[PDB]
Amino acid sequence: TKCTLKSFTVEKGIYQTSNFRVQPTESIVRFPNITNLCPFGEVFNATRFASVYAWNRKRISNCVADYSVLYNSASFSTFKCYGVSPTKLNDLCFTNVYADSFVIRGDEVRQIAPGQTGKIADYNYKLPDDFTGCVIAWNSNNLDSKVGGNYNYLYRLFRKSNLKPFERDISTEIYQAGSTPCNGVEGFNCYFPLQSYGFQPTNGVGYQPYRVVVLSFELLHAPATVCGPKKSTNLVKNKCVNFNFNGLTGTGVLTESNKKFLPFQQFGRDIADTTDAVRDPQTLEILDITPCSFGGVSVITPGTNTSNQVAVLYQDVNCTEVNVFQTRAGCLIGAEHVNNSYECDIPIGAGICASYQTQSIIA
Amino acid sequence: AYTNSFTRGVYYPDKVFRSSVLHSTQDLFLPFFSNVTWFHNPVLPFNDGVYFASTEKSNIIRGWIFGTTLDSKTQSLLIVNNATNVVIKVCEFQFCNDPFCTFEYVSNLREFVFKNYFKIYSKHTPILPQGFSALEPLVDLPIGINITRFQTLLAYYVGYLQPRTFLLKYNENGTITDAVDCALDPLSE
Amino acid sequence: SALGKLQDVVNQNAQALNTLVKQLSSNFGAISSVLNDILSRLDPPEAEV
Amino acid sequence: NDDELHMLMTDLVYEALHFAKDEEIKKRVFQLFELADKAYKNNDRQKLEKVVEELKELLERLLS
Ligand SMILES: *[C@@H]1O[C@H](CO)[C@@H](O[C@@H]2O[C@H](CO)[C@@H](O)[C@H](O)[C@H]2NC(C)=O)[C@H](O)[C@H]1NC(C)=O
Ligand SMILES: *[C@@H]1O[C@H](CO)[C@@H](O)[C@H](O)[C@H]1NC(C)=O
Ligand SMILES: *[C@@H]1O[C@H](CO)[C@@H](O)[C@H](O)[C@H]1NC(C)=O
Ligand SMILES: *[C@@H]1O[C@H](CO)[C@@H](O)[C@H](O)[C@H]1NC(C)=O
Ligand SMILES: *[C@@H]1O[C@H](CO)[C@@H](O)[C@H](O)[C@H]1NC(C)=O
Ligand SMILES: *[C@@H]1O[C@H](CO)[C@@H](O)[C@H](O)[C@H]1NC(C)=O
Ligand SMILES: *[C@@H]1O[C@H](CO)[C@@H](O)[C@H](O)[C@H]1NC(C)=O
Ligand SMILES: *[C@@H]1O[C@H](CO)[C@@H](O)[C@H](O)[C@H]1NC(C)=O
Ligand SMILES: *[C@@H]1O[C@H](CO)[C@@H](O)[C@H](O)[C@H]1NC(C)=O
Repeated sequence: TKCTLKSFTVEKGIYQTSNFRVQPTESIVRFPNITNLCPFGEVFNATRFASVYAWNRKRISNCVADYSVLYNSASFSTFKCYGVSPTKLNDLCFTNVYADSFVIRGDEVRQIAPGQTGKIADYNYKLPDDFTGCVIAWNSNNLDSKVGGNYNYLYRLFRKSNLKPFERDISTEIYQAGSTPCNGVEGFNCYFPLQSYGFQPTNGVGYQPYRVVVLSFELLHAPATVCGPKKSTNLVKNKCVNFNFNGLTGTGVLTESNKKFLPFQQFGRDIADTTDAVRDPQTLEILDITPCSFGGVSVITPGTNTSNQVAVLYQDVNCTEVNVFQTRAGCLIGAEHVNNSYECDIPIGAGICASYQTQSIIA
Repeated sequence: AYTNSFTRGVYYPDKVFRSSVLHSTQDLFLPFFSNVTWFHNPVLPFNDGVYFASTEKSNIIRGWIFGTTLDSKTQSLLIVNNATNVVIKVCEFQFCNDPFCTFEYVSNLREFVFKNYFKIYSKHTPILPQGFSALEPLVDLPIGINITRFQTLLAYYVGYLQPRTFLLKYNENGTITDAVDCALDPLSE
Repeated sequence: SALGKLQDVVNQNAQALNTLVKQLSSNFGAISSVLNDILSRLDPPEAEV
Repeated sequence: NDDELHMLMTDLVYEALHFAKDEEIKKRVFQLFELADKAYKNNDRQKLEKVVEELKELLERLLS
């Protein structure tokens, strides 16, 4: 009270000095019985990658995605994430993840990013400015390069316009550079739009092949199917806990509800769009979520000119959660509740007042 | 031949439980009192999404074809209800002029909504009849397919969805029991 | 409607609270209206923005 | 190396066209590409190097 009022001498009255908050005692985590591991091995340890002009988009779903396997392998030269930190990928759960697989030169790796330009960014593989996900790449000089040159990897050099985000153009129509039609035939100012990469084991790093996998992560108002390597814990009810339900997190007290969710509904919201119910992702029971109690803390004091004894009111909150007197205004501790009705001195609320009398604080 | 859609074509826009509340949502819905084409086979436009309904006793309608060419060449989405289940494929199927792979999945007034990934909502009720009900999602198909036209495989009605604003009324049990089309008339506004 | 003068006060105050609470769902240019989600995705220097 | 040089050539072609504000520049760059493409296919190192050096000067003129 003295610090709140910035005074050594405190006058008689009731002052709000702080906030009471019930703290969580444990953290409950629940996931469905998915023992499937996400097929990253089929992407990262694949024997063949697609050409950049015709990249391979594989969808990942209904599996456990352990990203420590990739992140901490140190087998990658590039691991750049946008909209997400690479160290939190295991905590997040996604509606899906897309793995876009292709081969480019080492000097072109910088083009695989939002906001970038260049023949790859513009004609082969375009990422949106608001791209969310991680770009992972590694040197594949000992995999794709061949002594006589590996020419099985194509890229687009010519196009009529730039690509839209995630647009895949695999047309082989002869590009018209000049004023006359090509009619599908190469010749004067007419060129096949795709060029090969001359990948050789003796190339300098800029010209060595790199295998690139772009993991696009979708975080939408929809159920996760791709979820990190987290264990489920026991369900705890009627206590203040932290929680995680398929990536849905918060702090609160959970109780069994009488709400009837439709067969397709996973969670509910109140009239102000605040989550107030969840379907446990294991037993499929519906629980209500109510926030852990909190309220202002007020100090009821006689002036420090008379006494340094104080009583403390915890607003709203029950005495079972915090001379203990439960009243409508909150839980009042330190004041003695008496039968005798006196003229009001320090008001508390809901008809209750307190005073210092023959001496101690009474309510 | 056209009929009055009345107040049909409403569905749960998401998978969130709500109750005793009026929720304002922006999505593709069949506009209230719009016209639906009455068929009693052809390839029809898909547009933004499709409202489909049928009234059958013999249960002749079996499925739908969705795509851009519906003639090999590229991928088409084939959804067929046969015997005890529904088989869904996205192969480069060669279809007949009169019909009746990257993804495969296996699962009276019947209302359906087909919209773009591709989601399917439906409602089945005993007895285009006037009244109100909401359709609910029964399958989510995570398919990267371009759909501009579709064909019905064997009376039925076809309407089209629009980016229409709706106010939906959820009852105590979280069921949508009523709705307002915010662009139908001044009173609804 | 006779007591509308008292009801109007109740409605205005209740409306003010509903308006305030609903603002928590707004992004204000952020990647998410939910603070807990921002902190579950981004590292400190990016989350701060 | 001829393959590294070919890759340099196509990088220069892309950039040279990218900054080719006028049409005459585009025409010259396309001609240079075609000559390099033929030289590459026929393993003519000197013609391929010549085009690359010419493209570098062309691009420098466009940028500076
Ligand atoms: C889906 O496929 C159709 C073609 O069946 C695409 O429509 C064409 O788009 C081009 C480019 O704008 C136009 O020149 C053609 O005239 C259109 N044809 C028709 C029949 O409309 C459509 O753009 C594709 N959609 C997506 C998302 O890929
Ligand atoms: C790829 O193979 C290596 C073999 O040493 C293994 O350590 C790594 O975890 C594998 N990556 C994936 C995604 O399976
Ligand atoms: C998970 O396994 C338990 C048995 O240990 C079972 O009771 C529960 O219903 C299963 N849940 C799911 C989603 O498979
Ligand atoms: C406050 O303390 C002073 C002594 O410094 C005393 O004279 C005065 O009467 C006291 N007032 C009250 C209300 O206790
Ligand atoms: C406090 O909790 C008890 C149950 O243990 C309940 O009977 C009582 O009414 C509660 N009081 C308040 C103010 O919530
Ligand atoms: C009021 O007096 C009765 C005895 O007559 C006692 O049982 C009750 O606890 C008293 N109330 C308070 C707040 O002390
Ligand atoms: C439906 O079509 C008829 C013509 O057959 C037309 O008169 C009527 O106004 C149309 N109704 C709507 C809602 O478009
Ligand atoms: C339905 O057709 C599929 C082939 O598309 C077949 O595999 C399935 O067994 C058939 N089911 C019944 C019940 O006939
Ligand atoms: C909710 O379901 C119960 C049956 O458990 C039913 O009696 C009640 O009328 C339903 N409420 C509404 C608003 O339909």
